[PDB]
Amino acid sequence: VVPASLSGQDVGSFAYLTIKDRIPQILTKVIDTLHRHKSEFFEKHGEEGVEAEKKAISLLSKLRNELQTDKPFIPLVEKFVDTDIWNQYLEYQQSLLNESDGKSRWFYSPWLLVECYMYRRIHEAIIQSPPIDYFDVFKESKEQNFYGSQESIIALCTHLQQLIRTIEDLDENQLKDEFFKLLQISLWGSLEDLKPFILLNDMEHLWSLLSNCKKTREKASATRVYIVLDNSGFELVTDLILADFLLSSELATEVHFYGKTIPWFVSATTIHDFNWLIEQVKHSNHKWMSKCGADWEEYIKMGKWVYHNHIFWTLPHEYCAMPQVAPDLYAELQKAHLILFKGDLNYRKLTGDRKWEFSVPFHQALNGFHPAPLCTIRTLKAEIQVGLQPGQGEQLLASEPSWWTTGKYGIFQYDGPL
Ligand SMILES: [Mg+2]
Repeated sequence: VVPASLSGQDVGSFAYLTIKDRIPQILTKVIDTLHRHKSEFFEKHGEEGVEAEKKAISLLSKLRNELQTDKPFIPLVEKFVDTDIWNQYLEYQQSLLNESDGKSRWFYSPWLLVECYMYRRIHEAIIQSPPIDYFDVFKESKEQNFYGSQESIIALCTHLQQLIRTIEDLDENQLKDEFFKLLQISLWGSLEDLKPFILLNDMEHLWSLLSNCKKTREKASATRVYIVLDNSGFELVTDLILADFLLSSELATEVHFYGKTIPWFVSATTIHDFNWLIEQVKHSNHKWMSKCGADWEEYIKMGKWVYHNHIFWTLPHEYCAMPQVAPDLYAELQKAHLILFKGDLNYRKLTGDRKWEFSVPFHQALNGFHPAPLCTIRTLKAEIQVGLQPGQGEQLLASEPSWWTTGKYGIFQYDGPL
């Protein structure tokens, strides 16, 4: 049995607040972005870039008004690789509603469906609008984040390369301390001052699993670490940096990355962001960024790093449906020795975005999804968190009602052996 989905039915919930005030703000910014790109669209495509820009804006304005007025969802129309799968899911989701529930709609349906539907409607508007059907309405924002974090990127790249020089000479506890440090940088995006906000910490399980694979690794056999990515800019750098350490420390022999097929939840990494960012680091004029960038493209060339694109990550489906909806992806995940899931949306999809009580075990919240040993590295931006000690979440709600939606708290929450 599984609890109800978080939704905008509870007018006191964060999902309500989010659908009511924040999703319209996202769409307005997107419309602004297309407006501000008029001149660029003209230079590159002539009058018809401008007509396409106006066409897309109208459609996104229609999409906003549906949200504002709680109109029922309509089917997806433009041909695309996941259009039919989407419509099947919508039909299935309507089937879950009884007569009294009416039709799937913005303020009634599961918050997870509501948000993923919205971004997929954004993408439909764009691909409906050639010749700008390539546009990434979030790319300007994602490139800005990279440019605004040059110092931290420089500092992290510098730290990593200093470490690489010495790495051979490290004691296994010294290596473990470096690994925990990089896991913490991967979580937060100073560490001693943030340590009180780690409310669940299974980093020891990550160490035990990986160091045993390393000790017992007989030659020509692989330790695969998969990273299911979240954001671009500095957050992706922290994940690239962690992956590099994983290889340089021989805790892994291959790292596999998964991103999003389409622009998603604003800042989430697509294949174009992944490649663009590694390019900028490689062709940086800073000594340690460039060396990192060269190493990373070299990793990709040798198959030590592999980037994967799969449609499932931009479907509305909970991860419990992956065996049936994307069996090839589940089968691939089963080749991992450890899967790291970054960020809040991955946590929501791993736990169904349901109203679990605080004490429910993570294993049970996963609702059958156990491809391989896995751990969610996540800052809390949603009203859901399982695996807590009794009274722990209750105490936080009483002391700061906002605690699990501000991104202030983080977890390393592991499912697997030991
Ligand atoms: Mg009905």
